[PDB]
Amino acid sequence: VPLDGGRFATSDLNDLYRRVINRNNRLKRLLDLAAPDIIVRNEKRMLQEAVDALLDNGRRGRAITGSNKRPLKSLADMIKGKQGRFRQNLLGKRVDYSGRSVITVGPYLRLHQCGLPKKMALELFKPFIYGKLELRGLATTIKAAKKMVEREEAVVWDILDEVIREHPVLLNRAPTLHRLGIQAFEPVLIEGKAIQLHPLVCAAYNADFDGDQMAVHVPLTLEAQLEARALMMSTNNILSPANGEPIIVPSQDVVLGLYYMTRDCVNAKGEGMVLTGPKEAERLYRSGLASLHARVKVRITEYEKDANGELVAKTSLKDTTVGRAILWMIVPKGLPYSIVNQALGKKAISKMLNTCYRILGLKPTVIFADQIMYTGFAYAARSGASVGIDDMVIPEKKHEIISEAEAEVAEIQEQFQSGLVTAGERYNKVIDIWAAANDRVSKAMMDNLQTETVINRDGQEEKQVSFNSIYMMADSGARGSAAQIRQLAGMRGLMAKPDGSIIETPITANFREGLNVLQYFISTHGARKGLADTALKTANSGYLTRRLVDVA
Amino acid sequence: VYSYTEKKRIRKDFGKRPQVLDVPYLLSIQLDSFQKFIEQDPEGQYGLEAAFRSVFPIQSYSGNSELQYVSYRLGEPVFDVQECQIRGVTYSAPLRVKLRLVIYEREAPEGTVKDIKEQEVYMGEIPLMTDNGTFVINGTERVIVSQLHRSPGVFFDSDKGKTHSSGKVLYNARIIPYRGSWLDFEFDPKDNLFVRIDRRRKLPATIILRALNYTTEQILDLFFEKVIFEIRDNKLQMELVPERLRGETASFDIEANGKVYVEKGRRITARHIRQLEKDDVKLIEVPVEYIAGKVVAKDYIDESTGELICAANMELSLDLLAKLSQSGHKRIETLFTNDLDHGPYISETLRVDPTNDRLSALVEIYRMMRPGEPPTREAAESLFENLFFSEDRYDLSAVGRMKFNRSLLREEIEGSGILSKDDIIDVMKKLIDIRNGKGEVDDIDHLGNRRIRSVGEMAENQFRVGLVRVERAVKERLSLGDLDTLMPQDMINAKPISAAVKEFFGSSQLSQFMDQNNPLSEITHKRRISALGPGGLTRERAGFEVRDVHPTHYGRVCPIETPEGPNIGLINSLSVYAQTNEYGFLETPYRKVTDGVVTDEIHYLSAIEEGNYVIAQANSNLDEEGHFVEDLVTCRSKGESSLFSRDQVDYMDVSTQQVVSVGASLIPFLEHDDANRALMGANMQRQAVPTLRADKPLVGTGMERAVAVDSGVTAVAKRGGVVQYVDASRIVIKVNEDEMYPGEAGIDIYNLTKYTRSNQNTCINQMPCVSLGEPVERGDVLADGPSTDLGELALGQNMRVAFMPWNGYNFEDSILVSERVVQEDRFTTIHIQELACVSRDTKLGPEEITADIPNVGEAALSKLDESGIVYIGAEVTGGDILVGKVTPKDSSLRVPNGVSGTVIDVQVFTRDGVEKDKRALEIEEMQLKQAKKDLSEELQILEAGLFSRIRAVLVAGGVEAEKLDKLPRDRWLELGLTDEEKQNQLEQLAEQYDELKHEFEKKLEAKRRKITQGDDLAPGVLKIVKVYLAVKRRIQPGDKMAGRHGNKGVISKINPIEDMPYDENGTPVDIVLNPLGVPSRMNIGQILETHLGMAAKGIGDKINAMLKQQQEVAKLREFIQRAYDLGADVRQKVDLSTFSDEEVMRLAENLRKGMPIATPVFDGAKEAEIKELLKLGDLPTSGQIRLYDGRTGEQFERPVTVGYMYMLKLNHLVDDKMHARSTGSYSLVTQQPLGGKAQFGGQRFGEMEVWALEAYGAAYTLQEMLTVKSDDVNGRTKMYKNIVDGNHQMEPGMPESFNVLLKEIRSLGINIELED
Amino acid sequence: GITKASLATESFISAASFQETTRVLTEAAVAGKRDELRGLKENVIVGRLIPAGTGYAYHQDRMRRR
RNA sequence: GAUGUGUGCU
DNA sequence: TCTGAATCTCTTCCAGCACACATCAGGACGC
DNA sequence: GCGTCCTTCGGAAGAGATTCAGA
Ligand SMILES: [Mg+2]
Repeated sequence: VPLDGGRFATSDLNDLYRRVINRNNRLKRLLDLAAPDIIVRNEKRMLQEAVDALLDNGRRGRAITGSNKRPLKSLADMIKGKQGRFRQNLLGKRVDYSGRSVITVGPYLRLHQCGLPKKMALELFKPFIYGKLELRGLATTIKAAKKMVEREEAVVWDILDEVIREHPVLLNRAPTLHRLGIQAFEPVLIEGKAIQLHPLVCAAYNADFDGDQMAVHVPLTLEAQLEARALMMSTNNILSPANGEPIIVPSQDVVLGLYYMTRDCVNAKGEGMVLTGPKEAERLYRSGLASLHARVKVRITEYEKDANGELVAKTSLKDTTVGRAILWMIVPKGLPYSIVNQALGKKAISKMLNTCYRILGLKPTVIFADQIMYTGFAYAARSGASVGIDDMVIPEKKHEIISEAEAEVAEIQEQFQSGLVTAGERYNKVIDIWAAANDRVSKAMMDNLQTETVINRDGQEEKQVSFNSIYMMADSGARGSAAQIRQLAGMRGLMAKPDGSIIETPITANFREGLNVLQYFISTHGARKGLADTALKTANSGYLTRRLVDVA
Repeated sequence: VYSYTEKKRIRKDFGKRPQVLDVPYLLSIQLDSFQKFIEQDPEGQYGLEAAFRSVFPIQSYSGNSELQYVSYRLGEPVFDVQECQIRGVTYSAPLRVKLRLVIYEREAPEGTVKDIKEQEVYMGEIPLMTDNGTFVINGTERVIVSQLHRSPGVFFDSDKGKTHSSGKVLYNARIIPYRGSWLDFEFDPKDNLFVRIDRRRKLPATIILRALNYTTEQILDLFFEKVIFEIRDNKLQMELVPERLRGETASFDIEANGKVYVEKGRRITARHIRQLEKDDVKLIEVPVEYIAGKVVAKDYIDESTGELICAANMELSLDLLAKLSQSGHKRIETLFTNDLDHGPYISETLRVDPTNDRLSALVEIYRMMRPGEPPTREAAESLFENLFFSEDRYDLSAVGRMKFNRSLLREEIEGSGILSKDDIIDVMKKLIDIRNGKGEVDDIDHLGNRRIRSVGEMAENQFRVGLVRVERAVKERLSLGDLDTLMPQDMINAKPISAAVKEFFGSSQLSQFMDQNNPLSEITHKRRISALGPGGLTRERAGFEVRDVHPTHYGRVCPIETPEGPNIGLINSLSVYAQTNEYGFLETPYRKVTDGVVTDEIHYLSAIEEGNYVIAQANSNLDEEGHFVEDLVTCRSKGESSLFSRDQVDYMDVSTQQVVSVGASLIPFLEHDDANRALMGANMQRQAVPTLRADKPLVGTGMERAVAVDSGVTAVAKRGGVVQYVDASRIVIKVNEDEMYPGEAGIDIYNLTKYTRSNQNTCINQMPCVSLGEPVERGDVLADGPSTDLGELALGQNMRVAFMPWNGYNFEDSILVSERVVQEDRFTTIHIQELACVSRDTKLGPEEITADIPNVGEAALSKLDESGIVYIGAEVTGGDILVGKVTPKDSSLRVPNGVSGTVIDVQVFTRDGVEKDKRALEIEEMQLKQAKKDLSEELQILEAGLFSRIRAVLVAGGVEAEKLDKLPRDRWLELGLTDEEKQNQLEQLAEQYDELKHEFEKKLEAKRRKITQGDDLAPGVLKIVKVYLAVKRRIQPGDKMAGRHGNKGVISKINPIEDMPYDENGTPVDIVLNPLGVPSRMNIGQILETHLGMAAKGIGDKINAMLKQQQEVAKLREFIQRAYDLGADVRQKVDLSTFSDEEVMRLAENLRKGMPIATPVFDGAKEAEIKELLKLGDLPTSGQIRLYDGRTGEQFERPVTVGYMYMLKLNHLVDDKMHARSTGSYSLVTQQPLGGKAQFGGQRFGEMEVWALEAYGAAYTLQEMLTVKSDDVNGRTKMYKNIVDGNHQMEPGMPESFNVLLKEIRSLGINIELED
Repeated sequence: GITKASLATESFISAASFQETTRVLTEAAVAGKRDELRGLKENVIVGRLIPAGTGYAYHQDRMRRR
């Protein structure tokens, strides 16, 4: 390829061929002039080395280099390896009708929809717009239609709307680990430059919205469109292929909404009232005459298909809350009421979706998932479930557990220096005692968090599960666990080095108090272990799945 | 007190402990190392003076001639930094070095010379460094990153474990020179000593022993101690050293002087040894069979016939002892080869050694180094002398010799750069001792074993290579010289030096393109310590211990600032107070502590001197005298911290900020964030793009001002005075009489740098921050640079955030931004980008830039002028013609699609020989006018100043003010005054005025010549036109925004104002984040920052309320004093009583936006103080207020967190990432779509994405993915025609890349084909 | 193991595209092996429908055709 | 087209 | 002193997608 | 300016070559 100017590109195969031809011509000339034996033998050896460097460079002693000490690739270095004609251009290729942009939420969507930017779908579906512009007669050749699309006239957008109607596109995230990393959505044209992605499939894609991009691919043929609509559609991908558990599970905001909704405290705006149905509960909540966490008696007509597919109604009067009654308006007919009459976390509504799919089918499950997402977002917005600095309640007995463990460690040191244990057992016993102390502190702070709600029953004081925001989003399974929440108000514990060894000394402070100029240095060991482990040891786990795929 | 850059908006500090050492100059490593490299060293220790003397004097091959160095001089650069960046040539200074060629007289090795001649020969051209540490190499600014590599010396590694698969830990000693060959010694699983030169192959170290001209008896003398067997009347007794009986088994009954001490089979404990010592005996009885397990040291030859009986290093036996008894050798010497301590490793190495003498050892060494050649004696001897015993092919540096002589526990640290026999002997001895058990290995990751090679040392090394090549050329040429005609320029070639220096500065692994999109990015790129590069370790061959943070990184390398991805831990960042030792090692200040008093004298302790003392910690309480208030203070003694008494300590950390870098010390409440979130916050803070209007952080750290001043983007005053004239593009300072020099006094003009393009296409533009007639001191900011607010690093905007879920628009990590944020253009940024239109004279005739474009109407040619270029100021959009270029049969330069802009600059560079175009002539004329006007204007300014100073001298000694004004200003210097020294001052000022006039004239002539110059270009280009666009990227859904605690986010919706939540005062919330992001990733510092910003804005709101209705100064002063007095025990202690009742009105006006707060890194504010500052306003102490829904008008049924968080805008803009591609351009060798966004390219459907389609069973989709819109060619066009034919059907063929694979296999000896 | 069981298959194309391309192709050239295009990687490389999902019926028709 | 460096999300 | 067991030595492998920047491409010597 | 040309340094695993030892 000619570059800017009179020079030429630095090709490696051409350089190797020139070397081989030079050696061959020199040997041919020496074979005609009857050169001395040592000279002709040395030239034959040089020809052999040149041919070896051309066929597979580097397999001999020293690989010859072109410029600035880098070995030029031979006829084998461009057929083997990760950058050869097998893994780079045959097992995976670059494709036309493809795009790339960042992703945003757009939670107004449905499970079979995504948002294509208006200026991206015009460039992806460009031949499809050409075809319909020529069909409708607005253009007579391909160049007139090309210029019309380039100018972006007012009629081009209607053609784009007509051609994008039921033409599903494939959204693929960069690491396509499992088969749910590629899914088909019916595009919904939006104004912007970001691909809005339905919040339910984010778990399947493992895609948050902190700056990651997804690739759009356009199925062209009728067979490809029908494969995208019947196989790769996000509607037909509600179960993980690894285990039969559902994969479009509400996560980290819908679960918080459904946990704040389906919950009870022992008081309300109105608690002793008895209602005539879920519509009455919604009307009372919206009118402000009853709290969402009341304990009322609603009259609910639940259906059951215990017969051969016949839904027989059974009307009763159950002791529920207002929030659970409001949520019951979206549960499809056929499911028992004893799935919302509890504090719904993430596992609870995952089980709810699983049993809905196993009892009713696919279409009610998809509609139920959409309605669950909508009513989770709405009632999480309507709650203001914030997080403050007073929500991380420090227990009042952590330092006593610290003192007990440090006394135990002092006794361990006195036993070790005397000669009771060696230096390989002192490590283990100090790790064990500090891990026990950390668990005791975690249990103490969890007991101080989960139940610390003394509220009157309209009479005297009573105990209930806490409405603390940290505990709410920890118990609901939204985002957190005992470890991360423990490190906020309990004690952080002890770290792990990149090699795998556990740190001898523990950190006795949490992320609500400060950290020392030294405790932070200790924590940095584990923090750098965590970030090096991904970028340096996901290679030997992508290798595992590559040579698992290539064997099966 | 406070300077006027501080008594204008003074930041409230919550720092509890005082600072005894201010933050040093940040970019003081580059500026010091290049100063060492570039300056004149009369001694010749470092720099170019140490590079010429290391090579020169250069002689011929004893050809009675020499060439020697005298001195070197750097001339003025041809263009300054601004002109070098405009044109695109290196900002460099020519190297004018005075050489001197001397050829002696015949038959006189030391006598007189035939002639002595000397001249300054121009060789090479070294790039100079700017005042900020940046190099301008090809118009672009480069930064030469420092390098963390192993120091030269001897390192005893371990190779522990996994070798030999038996668990036996080997031992090896590596002698790494700064320049030369390695001398790796290592052990064998059978306990042998194998030397290994340049890692080629093992052979016994005794080969090198004999190569050092040592006999076997001498070797055994070196590595062993003798035990004596004597011939006596009978029984052949042995001499006994009682210490040799430590820890073994008695082979027989030990006795001396008759009585038996130790019986047979007993253990010789310490009691037996001490009792033998108290017996004071030397001789014991020994059975003859005991000497069967001994080895003779010295050879024994017959006393009768002279024949050798036993040679050196051979076993003894009963027959050998019998043959020795009959000879008459009364003294027998053996080796003390203990089983555990004094192992016989050298003896076994000698037994496995095949060589026998110096000649054969040299032959074997030559065969190892250079195989395939018959070795001769002289060549082998020359090679071995050249390996590690010549100053030309081997050189331990001064630091290498220091480490070498300190590792072996020697006394003197200076020494020869070459190796000696004693050095090799002691290295082998120490390796043997480490094998024995005495002594221990050392870790490579220790900062006491790793140096820093900054810009100066690395640049000096390549200059040495250039000089070596030049002197090799001279050596080749100096023996073939036609004498009496050779000037000292015909043999010096300037091409090797210039080529080497250009290769280093332009294309290297550490000559990195500068990351410049805010002052923080450049100030952390210059202060970067990269373990990669030449002489370092590759990413692939990097272990998990090198990536890890060593305990010796405390105070020298930041633990929490390292880039994620392929190189984490190899790109360490320098600490705030970290310095560089005289040898290159890292060191950190420490307050020296006496018996009980913490003094203020700071000592810079290296990484090896730190493990000797016990050093206290910065957060240790003192009481007004340097006494620790508590008996036990937490200290770190030797890489392991524990509680120590107040008497044992002898040092103390300077401040809590000394462990973190300059980037991680700008994060408020760092001690509350998880360190992963700290790393992400530091990186994102480095990534921020400067906004339209700079906005200070309400919650800061106090290091914003240091980064703002020390980065260089702010025009900091050099000499204090009064602002005489402040313009939007310049500042003129009337210097005070105190700081004005007697001669050449004048005034100083600061020319600001207006809108110009940075490396990352951002806009760096200075604007004044001072007023007209405002007093300014020395070292206070005058012009705010990019993302700077009154000399304070401001990388974002104070956003009123709320942590609550809002209908799923902040679902995972998204941010919901109010429409008021985009209405106020808070996050709107300027992105100046250039476009070039090179006109290359190709075949069929050259090209043109004419304004008539074929097949194009006048709509696209309306904005073009008659010369074909676009007008400056045109609001061009994507697809418009900027420069109309036509190739000999249209290839005009067009704006890239999807970006608007505004042409702010056009630069036309024309090759000398092409006449000109009228637009180039207009640009040249306007530039000439501006260049004359600026010089005349500066002359007028500092000449009016000079005449004012003349008048100020005239007032002393008989002034007549009435005649002064009416007299023309020409005759103002010789007026009424006596002939005292004041008349001499007047005469000196008059001469200075004349010199300034002449200098202005000559620089005007030079500028005219430079503007009317040629500006030669690449071979084969006629003229280049560079058009500069200027886009204003408003915020939009899709682009990343982030905080300072590693909480990233992509905006999902620009919500209207009336839909955002509002409090009971009706104030809408600008940003709604997601609460659940805080617990999962423990970045609790963002909530504390939110609360503290809420308190700061509450104080600002109270001040604004008191100021809106004009109240007296007393109430404002009282409230501001209350605000600055809040705290437990702060270091601030600011008294408003000293303010002049008008300096406090400026302060109140600057505080009405919210009082800035300083929250130090590990000495920040506490929650009690945050709550008290909340109480100072009217806000609730819990930090949570009541928000009502924007649209439904009903309250959220819980208090939500509302406050002012400092949100940034990372330059991962969505419009720079959106891409789409239909049928376009394809590759060349394999007919596949191209890759990239700059090129119109399609996304790669990689190997892992094919398994995803195979899993679904989608076979038609996959087939069209890899054939129809891919490698296949005919089906690719048939599919396009079908798609624009109303028919969605494919007729696939075969991918072209498979035919390429078949042809590439057939190009080998392999025949591959498809059957029928 | 998953490496040896994939490198010792009957199709030299899959083995060559997986790992050790030189060693697989050398043995294939010496032994004169003949690939039958039976797997999924082989049909992906060649440029056909995989015999896995919607192409399975077509591949059955093609196999029983001859 | 390949190198070298920096960077984003996993 | 022949043949399994052990050791030595050579070989091949080390995730995915994407973005930005610069530099190279024969450079020495004859003409 | 045109223009023809002739360093060393990770690390686990596997295979195939020596080399041992041991009956
Ligand atoms: Mg992500």
